[PDB]
Amino acid sequence: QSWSLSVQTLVFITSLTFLPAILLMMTSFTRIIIVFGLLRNALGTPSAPPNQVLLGLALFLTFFIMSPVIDKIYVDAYQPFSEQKISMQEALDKGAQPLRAFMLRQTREADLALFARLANSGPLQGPEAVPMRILLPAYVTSELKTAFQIGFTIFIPFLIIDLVIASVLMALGMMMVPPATIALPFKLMLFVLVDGWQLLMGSLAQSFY
Amino acid sequence: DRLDAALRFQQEALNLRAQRQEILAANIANADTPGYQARDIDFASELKKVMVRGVALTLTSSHHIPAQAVAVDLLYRVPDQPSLDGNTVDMDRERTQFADNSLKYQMGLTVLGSQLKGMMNVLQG
Amino acid sequence: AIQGIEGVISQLQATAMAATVSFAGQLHAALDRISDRQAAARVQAEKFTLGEPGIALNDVMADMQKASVSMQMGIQVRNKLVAAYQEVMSMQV
Amino acid sequence: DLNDAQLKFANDVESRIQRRIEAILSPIVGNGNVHAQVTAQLDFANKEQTEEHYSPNGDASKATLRSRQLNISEQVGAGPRSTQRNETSNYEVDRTIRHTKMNVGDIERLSVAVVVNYKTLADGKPLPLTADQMKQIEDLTREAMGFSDKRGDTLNVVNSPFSA
Amino acid sequence: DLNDAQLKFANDVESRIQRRIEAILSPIVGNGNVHAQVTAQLDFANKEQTEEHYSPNGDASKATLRSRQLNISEQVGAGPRSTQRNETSNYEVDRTIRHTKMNVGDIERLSVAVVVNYKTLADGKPLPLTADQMKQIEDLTREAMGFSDKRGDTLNVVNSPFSA
Amino acid sequence: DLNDAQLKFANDVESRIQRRIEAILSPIVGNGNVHAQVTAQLDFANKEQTEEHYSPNGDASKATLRSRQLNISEQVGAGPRSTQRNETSNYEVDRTIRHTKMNVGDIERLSVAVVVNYKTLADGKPLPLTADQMKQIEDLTREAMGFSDKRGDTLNVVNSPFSA
Amino acid sequence: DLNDAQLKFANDVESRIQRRIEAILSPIVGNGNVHAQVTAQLDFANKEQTEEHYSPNGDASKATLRSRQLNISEQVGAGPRSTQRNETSNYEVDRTIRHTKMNVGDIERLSVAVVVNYKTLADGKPLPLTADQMKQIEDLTREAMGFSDKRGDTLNVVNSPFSA
Amino acid sequence: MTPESVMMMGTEAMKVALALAAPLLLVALITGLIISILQAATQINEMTLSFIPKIVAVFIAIIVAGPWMLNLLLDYVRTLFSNLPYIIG
Repeated sequence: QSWSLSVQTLVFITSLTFLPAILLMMTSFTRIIIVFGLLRNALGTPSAPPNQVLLGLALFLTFFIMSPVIDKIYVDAYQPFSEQKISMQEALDKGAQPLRAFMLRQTREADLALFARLANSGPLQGPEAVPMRILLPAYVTSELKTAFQIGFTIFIPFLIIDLVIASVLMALGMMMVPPATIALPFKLMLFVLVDGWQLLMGSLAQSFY
Repeated sequence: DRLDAALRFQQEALNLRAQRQEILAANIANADTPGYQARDIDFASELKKVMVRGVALTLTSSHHIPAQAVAVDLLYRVPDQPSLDGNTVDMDRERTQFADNSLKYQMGLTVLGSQLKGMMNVLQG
Repeated sequence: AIQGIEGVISQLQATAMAATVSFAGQLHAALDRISDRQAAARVQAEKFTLGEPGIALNDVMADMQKASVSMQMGIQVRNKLVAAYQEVMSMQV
Repeated sequence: DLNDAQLKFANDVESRIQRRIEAILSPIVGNGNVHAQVTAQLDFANKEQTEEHYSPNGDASKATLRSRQLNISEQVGAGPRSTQRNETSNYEVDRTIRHTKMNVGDIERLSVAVVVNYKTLADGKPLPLTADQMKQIEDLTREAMGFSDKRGDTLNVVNSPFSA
Repeated sequence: DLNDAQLKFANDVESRIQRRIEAILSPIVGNGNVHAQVTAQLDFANKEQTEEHYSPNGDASKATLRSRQLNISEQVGAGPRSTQRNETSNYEVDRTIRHTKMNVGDIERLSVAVVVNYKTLADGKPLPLTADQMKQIEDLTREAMGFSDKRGDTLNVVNSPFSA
Repeated sequence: DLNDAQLKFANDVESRIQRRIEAILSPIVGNGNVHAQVTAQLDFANKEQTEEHYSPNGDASKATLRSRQLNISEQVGAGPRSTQRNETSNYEVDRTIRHTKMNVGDIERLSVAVVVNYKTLADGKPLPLTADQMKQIEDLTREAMGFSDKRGDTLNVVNSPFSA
Repeated sequence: DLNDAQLKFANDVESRIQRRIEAILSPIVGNGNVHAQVTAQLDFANKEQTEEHYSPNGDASKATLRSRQLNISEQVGAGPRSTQRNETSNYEVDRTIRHTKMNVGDIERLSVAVVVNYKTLADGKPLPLTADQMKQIEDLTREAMGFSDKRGDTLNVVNSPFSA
Repeated sequence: MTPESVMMMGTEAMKVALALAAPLLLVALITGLIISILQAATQINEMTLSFIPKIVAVFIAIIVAGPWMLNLLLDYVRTLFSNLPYIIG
């Protein structure tokens, strides 16, 4: 029943190409980088930390978040593979289950129902019987919605600062003063004193739980 | 299953040529045993009948012996001359047929190899 | 087990009543066919090496060549599919 | 929960069998001169069954064929005779699939106890009934209870004077 | 739940059979001079059946053919005779598929108990009925109940004077 | 929790069997002149069973076939005879799958103890009952309790004068 | 925690068995002239069992077959005889899977101690009971307790005058 | 993230913002009104004498209350970021 060695090598190397797709659509990465893409907008500096710094920070945070899932996959599936007690097909079947559970717990029921209806799937008895073709796009949709929620909530204190600074500038008759340049250093103050970066990463990690 | 169907005729003809070559070699080996009748196979008829057309035990368990399940009409060559030992092997005809069979086996190999070479050349890019 | 025969009675009772294509399934079927052909050729060659009587060399070589052709076809199809996927995923939306 | 519903189902079935017996036993024996009680062993086990039947085709007269190859050879030289018959036959067979889901709550075994009174004439002497009348009561009760031998039904009707 | 609906279905069927019997037994025996009760063993088991039948084609006269190859060889030299007949035949057969879904609630076995009264003349003597009249009542009840032998129906009609 | 529900289920079953016995034992023996108590060994074990049955096909008359190859060779030269028969047969067999889920709460073994009183006449002497009456009581109790031998039911009815 | 619940379950079972015994022992021996106590060895061990049974097919009459190849060769030249029979048979067997989950809280072994009083007549002499009455009490207690020999039940009833 | 929750969030944020602006805005308004009253009582025509004391009072208000507003706003931001994981729906 086991695949031949040539077929196993072909399948492994072929599946190695889907690494960015798996990372974006199956792991936490999508929620993280998107929030960063909004946070640099809230601070008033589109330049912000460089793009690569944010991407790598998101990658490290994603690895830390998926450490339990990676450990469970390593224990349940890949360990018998290395110790010759399982095939490649059975390993692929078994290792996806913890990742499927992780995806399902962050998946909104409405999106899952939408993609079921759109695939004309039969009556799914319970979460355990949800096909991956239905769980993947629904998870991506819920991920986007959650990331937008977090970003909009993040946008709040900087809006407070901008409004207060603009009101102070206008109450003094200084109407011709653009408040963005004045309020940018105070936004940096707010992010520094409250330890914005550490607080935000802790909040993201707790949100995934 | 189209690769099997496309190469089926030549592979089966090659196997039949090998079987007939074995039979001809057995004829040559027994050239001096008395009471032996030279035998052969009609190539064309057998080939068409193979192209037109056991029961292994059911291993439902994962721990039992696979066991075993375990067909050419042998036609007698018409003798040329009578011999007192009753040996109907005429060595001239058998040698001519041996050379012919070896040649046609090589031709079948060449044709099958050309088909495989063309099929593999199509995929090479 | 008990679960299995319940399933089989269910199968018969749907058969009595009677009387979505997925690309992943097709890819799995093609890979299984390639692996099965390769395994059959390998098993026949192993048996022939061990001196089994009812196996001929020409059949062994022809089966090995057919398995090689099938695996080459699989490799080429994979290459074309990967090229298409990498072209589609490189868009600027 | 479900057990109470099953028990109430059994009680209703028993009560209705009792009433059916009493209904026919009343006009002849008289009101109150007959008492009957019914107990029912019921079937609350969900069963599902699929049956497959193949008609035999061993006889050449009822055998249905799709393809048949009959190679016959006779090289007569009994002498050096050589007979050879290679026969291959492909058949099509009759097939019947039956799928059955037995009802939950069926009756397995019904046993019924019936007691009748004596006959008090105008004088008041409790004269017992006769054998023919007892047989008639037994037959009527068997009819009312739906008596069957496959189920294993038992019926007992006795005659005795009722107490005050 | 469903069991109560099935029981009410059985009660209605039994009551209607009882009324049909009473309707014909009334004009001749008289109002109240006849009492009958019906019990019904019903079928609440969902069954589905598919039947396949093949017409036999073993006789060459009714055999339908699509292709036939008959190679015949006779090399006469009985002497050194050599007969060889290779026959291959492909047939087309009649086919009948029947799919049946039995109705839920059918009657399996019906047993009916009927009791009639005596005949009180102008004097008042309860004169019993005759054998011919009893046979007529039995036939009428058999007709009303839909008596059949495949089902296993049982009928018992007895004559006895009704109580006051 | 669940154990208390099972115990109450057993108590209700025992009480209803007791009442059914008392109901028939009352009219003849008299109110209070009979006391019975029932204990029930019940079945609270969930069992699931799947049964597969194959009809035997060893007899050629009931054997259903799909394909049959019969190669027969007889090279007569007993002399230098050479018989060879290669027979290959593929069969289709009858198949019956039954899936059964036994009900939870069924009765395994029922034992019932019944005690009757003596008979005090107008004088007041406690005259004991007779053997025929005792046999009638035993039969009635067996009918009421649903007595069966497969279960292993035991019944004991004794006669003794009741205390004041 | 759970142990206390199990102990209360045992206490309730023992009390109900005691009350059932007392109920039948009261009318004949008298109120207070009988005392009984019950101890119960219970089963609080969760057991799960799966049973597989195969019907034997060693006899050719009950053997069900799917495919059978019988190659027979007899080259008679006992002389230079040469018999060869190659037989290959594939069977289909009956199969029964039973899955059982035993109930938690079942009774393993029940032992019951019953003591009865003496009989004080109108004079007041404590006259002991008789052997027949003692046997009747033993039978009644066995019926009430659900006495069985597979469990290993023990019963002891002794007669002695009660203290003041 | 129901509409009622989002608005309860907006209302709380606007409370914090207005509680942050009021100490400064009220002082600026009082200073401007007093200066304009003095101008009306003295009959001067120049709309710039109300700016310099305004900015002065704004600076003194900042110097006096900066720790208070800074602490309050930092605590609000900390509370919001701590509750952030638990408002998503």
